[PDB]
Amino acid sequence: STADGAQNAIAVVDNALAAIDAQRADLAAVQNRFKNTIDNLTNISENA
Amino acid sequence: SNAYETIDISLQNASASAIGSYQVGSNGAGTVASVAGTATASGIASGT
Repeated sequence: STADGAQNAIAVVDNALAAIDAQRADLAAVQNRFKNTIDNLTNISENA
Repeated sequence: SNAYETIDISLQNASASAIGSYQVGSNGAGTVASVAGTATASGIASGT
């Protein structure tokens, strides 16, 4: 409403989006690891 | 785009019959003066 909000909400959402996008980057690393792993596993399976 | 980054304004409190000359000027607040608007023997004295 009056004094707190206009600035406190930004103070929240800054680190909020920071942590959310950090989790997104963690998931991105996980899935890049997964894609490299599935390529490696397919190659090893074909050689086997 | 940052918190508490604002621009202030000093708009007048009121343009009603309360604005005017914020001024007594002489000899009219509380008690009259001793030399100003008064016959004296020595006159205006030194000081600041």
